[PDB]
Amino acid sequence: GGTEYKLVVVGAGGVGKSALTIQLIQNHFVDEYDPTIEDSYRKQVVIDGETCLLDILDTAGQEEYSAMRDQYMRTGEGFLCVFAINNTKSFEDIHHYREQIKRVKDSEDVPMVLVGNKCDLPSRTVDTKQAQDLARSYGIPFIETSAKTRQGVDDAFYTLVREIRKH
Ligand SMILES: Nc1nc2c(ncn2[C@@H]2O[C@H](COP(=O)(O)OP(=O)(O)NP(=O)(O)O)[C@@H](O)[C@H]2O)c(=O)[nH]1
Ligand code: NA
Repeated sequence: GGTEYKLVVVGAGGVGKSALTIQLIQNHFVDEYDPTIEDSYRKQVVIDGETCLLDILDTAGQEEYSAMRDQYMRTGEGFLCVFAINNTKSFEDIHHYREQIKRVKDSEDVPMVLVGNKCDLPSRTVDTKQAQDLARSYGIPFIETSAKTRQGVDDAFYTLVREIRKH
């Protein structure tokens, strides 16, 4: 079959995991999203001239520690770790998501991208420099996004695929 990349989107409640997923897949911004038991979506894209299938797995609605969250992390080949640039707590939580991924994968070297979403909103509390320093510590890219204005959305997911392809 065509090459498929299972990309898992993680982050604190309300950061925009689902809006990012739906913007990528459907090309629409949602004002609200109700997670279900399984929220995954597939779409063909071309990245660096190579066609592939993205299967996006959204962890929205999963509890912080649960069998289904672990199953999603076991299945994922790459991870978007999302915070919101107007919510400091969601940025402080990033280390937690990275630790959970490293635990489930039993590895320090897992394809990941740090995503700072909601860059369109006025009340920024996290600087790009802060996010870049965290990303540098983890050895991963940082991408700023807005699911609303569409800034950076493709870049975040496509960068994650590039990270998977480098391993
Ligand atoms: N202005 C703005 N609002 C956004 C952005 N991304 C998401 N939102 C809004 O933020 C709220 C939460 O988004 P949602 O995608 O449900 O976040 P989530 O991380 O999946 N939440 P949960 O894990 O609680 O289900 C929604 O009202 C959505 O419209 C963005 O980039 N900009
Ligand atoms: Na899109």
